Amino acid sequence: MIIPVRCFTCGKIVGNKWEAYLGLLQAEYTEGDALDALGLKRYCCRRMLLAHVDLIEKLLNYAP
Amino acid sequence: QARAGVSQVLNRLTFASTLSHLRRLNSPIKPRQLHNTLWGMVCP
Amino acid sequence: EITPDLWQEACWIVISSYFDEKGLVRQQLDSFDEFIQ
Amino acid sequence: PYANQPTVRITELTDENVKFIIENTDLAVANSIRRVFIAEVPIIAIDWVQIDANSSVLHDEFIAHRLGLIPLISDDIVDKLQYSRDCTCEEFCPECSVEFTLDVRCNEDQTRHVTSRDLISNSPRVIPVTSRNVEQDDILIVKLRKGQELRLRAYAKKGFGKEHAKWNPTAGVAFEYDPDNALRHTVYPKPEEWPKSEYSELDEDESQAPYDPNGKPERFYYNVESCGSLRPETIVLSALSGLKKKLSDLQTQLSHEIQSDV
Amino acid sequence: MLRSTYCLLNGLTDRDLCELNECPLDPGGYFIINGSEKVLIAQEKMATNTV
Amino acid sequence: IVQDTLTAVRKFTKRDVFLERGEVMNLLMFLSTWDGKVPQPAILKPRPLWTGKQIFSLIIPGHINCIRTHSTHPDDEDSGPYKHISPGDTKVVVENGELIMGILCKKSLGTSAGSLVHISYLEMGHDITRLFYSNIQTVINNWLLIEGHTIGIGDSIADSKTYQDIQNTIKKAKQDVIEVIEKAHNNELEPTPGNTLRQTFENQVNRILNDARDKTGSSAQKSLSEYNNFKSMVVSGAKGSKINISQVIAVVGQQNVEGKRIPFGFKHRTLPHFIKDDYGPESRGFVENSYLAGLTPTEFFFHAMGGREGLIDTAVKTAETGYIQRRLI
Amino acid sequence: MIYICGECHTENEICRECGYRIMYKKRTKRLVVFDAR
Amino acid sequence: NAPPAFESFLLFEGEKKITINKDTKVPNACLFTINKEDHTLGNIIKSQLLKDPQVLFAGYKVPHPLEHKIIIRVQTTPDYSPQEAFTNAITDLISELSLLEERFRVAIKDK
Amino acid sequence: NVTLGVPRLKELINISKKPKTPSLTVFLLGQSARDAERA
Amino acid sequence: KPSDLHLQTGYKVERHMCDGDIVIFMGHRVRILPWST
Amino acid sequence: IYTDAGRICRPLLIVEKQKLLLKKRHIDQLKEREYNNYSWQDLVASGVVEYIDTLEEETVMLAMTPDDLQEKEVAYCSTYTHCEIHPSMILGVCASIIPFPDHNQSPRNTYQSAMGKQAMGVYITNFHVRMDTLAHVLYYPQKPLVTTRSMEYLRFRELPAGINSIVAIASYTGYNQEDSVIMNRSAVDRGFFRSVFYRSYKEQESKKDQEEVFEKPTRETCQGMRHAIYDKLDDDGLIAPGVRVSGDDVIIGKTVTLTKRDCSTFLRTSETGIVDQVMVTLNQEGYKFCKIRVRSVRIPQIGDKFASRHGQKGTCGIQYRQEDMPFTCEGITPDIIINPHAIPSRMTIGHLIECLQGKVSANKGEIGDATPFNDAVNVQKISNLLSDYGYHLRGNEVLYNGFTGRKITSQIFIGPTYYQRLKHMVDDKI
Amino acid sequence: RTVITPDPNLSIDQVGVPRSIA
Ligand SMILES: [Zn+2]
Ligand SMILES: [Zn+2]
Ligand SMILES: [Zn+2]
Repeated sequence: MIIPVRCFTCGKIVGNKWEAYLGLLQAEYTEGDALDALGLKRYCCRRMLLAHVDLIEKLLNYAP
Repeated sequence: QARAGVSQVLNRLTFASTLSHLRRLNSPIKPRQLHNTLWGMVCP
Repeated sequence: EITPDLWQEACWIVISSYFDEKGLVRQQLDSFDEFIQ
Repeated sequence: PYANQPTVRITELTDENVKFIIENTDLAVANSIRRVFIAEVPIIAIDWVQIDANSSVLHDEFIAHRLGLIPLISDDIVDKLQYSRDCTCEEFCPECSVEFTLDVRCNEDQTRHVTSRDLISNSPRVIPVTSRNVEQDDILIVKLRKGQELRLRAYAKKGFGKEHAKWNPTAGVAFEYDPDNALRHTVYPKPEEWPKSEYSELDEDESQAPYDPNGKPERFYYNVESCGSLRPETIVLSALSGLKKKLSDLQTQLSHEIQSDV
Repeated sequence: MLRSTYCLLNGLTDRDLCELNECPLDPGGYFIINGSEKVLIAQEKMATNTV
Repeated sequence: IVQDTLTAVRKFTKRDVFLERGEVMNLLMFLSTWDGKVPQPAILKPRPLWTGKQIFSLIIPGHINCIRTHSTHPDDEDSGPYKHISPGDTKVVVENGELIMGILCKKSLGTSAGSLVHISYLEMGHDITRLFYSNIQTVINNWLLIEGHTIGIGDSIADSKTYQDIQNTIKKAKQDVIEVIEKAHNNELEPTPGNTLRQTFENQVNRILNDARDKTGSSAQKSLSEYNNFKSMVVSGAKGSKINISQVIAVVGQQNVEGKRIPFGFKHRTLPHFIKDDYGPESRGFVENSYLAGLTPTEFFFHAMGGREGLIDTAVKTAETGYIQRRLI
Repeated sequence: MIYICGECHTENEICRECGYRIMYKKRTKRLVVFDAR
Repeated sequence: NAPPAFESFLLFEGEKKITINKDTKVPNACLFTINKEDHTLGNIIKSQLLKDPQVLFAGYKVPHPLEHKIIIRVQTTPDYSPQEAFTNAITDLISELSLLEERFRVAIKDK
Repeated sequence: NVTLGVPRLKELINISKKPKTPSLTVFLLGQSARDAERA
Repeated sequence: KPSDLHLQTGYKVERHMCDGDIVIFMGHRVRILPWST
Repeated sequence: IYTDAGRICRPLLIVEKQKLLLKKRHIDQLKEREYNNYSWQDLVASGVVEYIDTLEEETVMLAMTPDDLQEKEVAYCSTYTHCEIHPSMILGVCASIIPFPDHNQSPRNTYQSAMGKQAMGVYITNFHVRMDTLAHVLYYPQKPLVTTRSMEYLRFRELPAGINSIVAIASYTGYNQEDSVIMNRSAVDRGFFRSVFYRSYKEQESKKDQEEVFEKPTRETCQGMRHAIYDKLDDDGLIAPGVRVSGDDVIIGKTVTLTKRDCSTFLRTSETGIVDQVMVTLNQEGYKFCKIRVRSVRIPQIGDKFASRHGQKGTCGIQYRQEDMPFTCEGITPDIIINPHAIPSRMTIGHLIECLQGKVSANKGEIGDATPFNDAVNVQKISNLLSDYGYHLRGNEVLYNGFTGRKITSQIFIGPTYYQRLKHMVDDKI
Repeated sequence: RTVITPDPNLSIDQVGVPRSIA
């Protein structure tokens, strides 16, 4: 739906690293380096961005 | 006197169900073992 | 002219063109479309 | 028949990470400090949520979840508050709660992101984290298009982690002991393929220290990383006082069980 | 049948389709009957005109 | 007796396992029938270590006598020397309710003939045996938090000493099927009396595909290491069917429908990838590959057919034996 | 007793301005307390 | 229904923290029952009761890990009481946690 | 090919008059029993 | 109706449940472990 | 010759006496599909592919792969007429979602292909407008870390069906008895598998002549009704959205006019959710109508049934804590513990490779490859890509204990694996 | 009527009936 706050597994906040991740994939950065620049060394936290689906974009089209 | 079971009601669970509810055959009743002419046509 | 070992990404191009055009439920959009035609 | 006399050596004290080494203790006391960090350290988080106007595409109990997990800056007023069930008032007084407020609507054309910088507190000390003044971009809650509005009050109780896990103060406490395997607490089937760890004193040739026929461990290598609510150092000081208080909730209470049998 | 050349949906692009509260990923191939959604399953028979 | 307990009884009751001093104070805390008095351990030059067979002697309720043989015990081990010693530490001997030797398994803790749980229903009653379950359902269920018993994928890989030799069988299996096709395609095979040249061709070739299915089946079980976690769930006998992990490692084997290797569907060609007159060792179903190495996209279809004939019979044998038993009553 | 339309979004008691016949119920006025659990 | 979460650490009006009973099997031994605690408090007191040489059986168990109620069992030698072990084993741990806190605060002031 | 299992066990519960696989095992008496040419 | 809270022997009271009671499948014995399973 | 309606046929490539007719100058024009409109309708017409039915396949010669089956070796056969595109297209919709389906014992690819229908997920992106009964929707669905190259065409990135989970294969305190799973309650607190379940209600007002109208029943003017208090009903007999309904209170106060009879429509199942939306329309005939969508969250309790993509459906035994779940050397405490004994007799070694591939692909930073017959991903070079980051190359890892802090004598096999929460819930029956 | 779930801390002749059912 949207990026969750706080990776469930270890507890670390990861919910603000999304709009700094779509904007960071405009440049030439690989995904394997797009996350370490954000400071995510566990593979608990990295599965919450690398394999995320942000579906809130497709729901911001419909009328209220 | 009719052949019922046509026009089922559609699943909404997964969207992989909604797909594979639409790509579906139905035998009319050995119709149960897996025949060799289902290479390429039907999922085994 | 001939692709020796580039075949892997080659065969997933010609399928991408397939499910663009036909898709997954065209078997009821050919059949029911031909019944009203 | 008496206690043990430990030591502490610290190798790193950055702004969100404390890594140290405690010698001269048994293992069971050495679990029981990493087991208080992720469980029994009090902290402020949101616990009472009222939405007065919701029009986002997310249902009311899905934003009310995300307001729960937002960490809050709880450096000062944690000792200077009290819990809700030890209070005096009816429901919430300022001695035990912190009221927030959010009133954002989006009548602009462009897609507005409701972020952490729109929770406005009533007291200037518990601001939500990502407001301390590394760019540290804003924590997100909910996006909004044109014609949508959000409005809510919220309170912020003191609690700890044997409630809901939003009151976790820390990230992964990376406890670790005996990096060379000289106690043989685990048995490697093939000793040669293993990664030598972050603290092992070996060369490249051997891969296990030999056995210790009379040994039991010390040097429990803690690596306490904080989430960002507390400072990383004020966890450990507020956890040994959250364990010395609990063991002093026995010899009080044990005495009034023994001596009351007379 | 929903989205086959006679429906009001076929003839609409992607943005024009979400101004009616529809789905761009809805596959189609199901006609609504008294509210609910129905799918004619393929009933397999035996081939004609052979020996 | 659940799998989790019945496997881990093997690992609790070897010679290797020693419990130091604190862990006895837990595995005595989780009994129920215990009389408060700590046993005297075996070893005493370090910390006084307790063997796991001493504590497992404390569960066995009173004087009970039994002798069984663990499922690894070679029959040749009953010679003159090494009779009652048995250096694999098999041969369960429970004298006087105190476990003297032997590893346990399923064979001597299930409900079979001569079983140690069977004997403790013919001597001590039933409420003394229900305690014999709910002790072993705790003290090995809660010792296992010190052992764990995981299954990595390192526990399902052949070492290259046999993995290359396990192909050196199958490269000869597909040779000796070519040897019998070209022998019988020259009228050079005498029909064994009872059946024609057709049915005696199939019995001749299903002979050379169940020996290589088993010469790749005994050399795979023996080659697995002592720490290998599949071997802890087969030697311990808690999970039977030791043919269903010989398909992990070595060779899946033959497929069948109707008891016969795959019939010709299209027109003398089982799939459109083959030539006609293909009685060979792969165009009728046999599988060289195993599940670790993956399956050829032809052989994935053929195992989809052997898994369909056995997937129906289950849907039939619930309307057969669910009907005999409610009729014979 | 005030209904939001599904087409013109214009409230009314009882549609006008749209000719459209799907209403909604216009979210209540009372105070509902959640938990952030 | 699901219990509320705060019942894993609280004593409501009607429970005592500890109830003490004797060992009717073996003399000069005893038994406890801590209400609403878990392995954090259980494993420290088990371990410190093993350093005392006049204690022969220090153990604890939780019966079901659903609700929290620690059972602790102590067997002491003669010339000593087992309600004096379980009171001295706590008061050595509070001398310990008073000794790290005076020592770990120093190792922050060297940074 | 003697049918064993459920299609035999089903058949003795109703004692079918027509066995789907009947048989008749037959032994021998004299010196014919030890030779294939006498038998 | 606290006029009718009398209880003398011979009466039949229908309590909910406790521990220790016996229920049927064999016969189990009720211990209470609070969730939904 | 068949000009016949209702056959079935599939497209194959064409071989011309030794080699293909798919040449490099074709597929360089396919690659820029935008602004060249060379999309499969010029590739049929140029005579490179060909539809082949089920009964000319009786006359044809296929090759599996153009690589190994055109290069002359010992001349098996040399008269190939066609070749197939890629031989993993023989699997249907729900059987393409299984990573490595040539590694599964085929009772388990059939088993999953029936469980793929049930596992909930975001189904259609207009559930704000819909009024279905039985609408399950997860909070935070994730596209899988280990994926097939035909998920893209099955549309499984814009609409996923589950959350990953750090899963360990261990025996433990014992609540995993061969089809069970120990969760982590301090991960469930952060929204792990936490989902909504909608609901709907049909209510035909029908004038007939006993007729009935939507209204509010006063208690002492209408006949038989329970003690369901009428606070929540509005001025006309409908609940405004945003009013929490409890178990068994009146949602539509319909009265067959007789004094009057009573035809309330109760909240069944006593779920205690929130009324979320009420629409009021006409029917087909001209009678007023109303639909109501009472939503409820459903936190994953003990009971609610989970299953991977690799068969082996399981329950939820007990919910431990981050406090208690066994931690790694680096503070990882797995979300889910599955039993060891569920491996060698259910027989899915797909589950021990997906669990390996997600540990590479969360450190290589690239979403992995698990096409069925890819021939380039065996478990040797999954291992040696794992070994270039400082782990053990069979995926093993030293957990510690949960309660004591003792190092476990053996290792534990950890790694993220995509789990699905099914609809066989424990709150659908209580 | 509800699910059975495994639980090795009950003496065999026991069942855990939850308080919404008892
Ligand atoms: Zn993480
Ligand atoms: Zn207050
Ligand atoms: Zn309108």
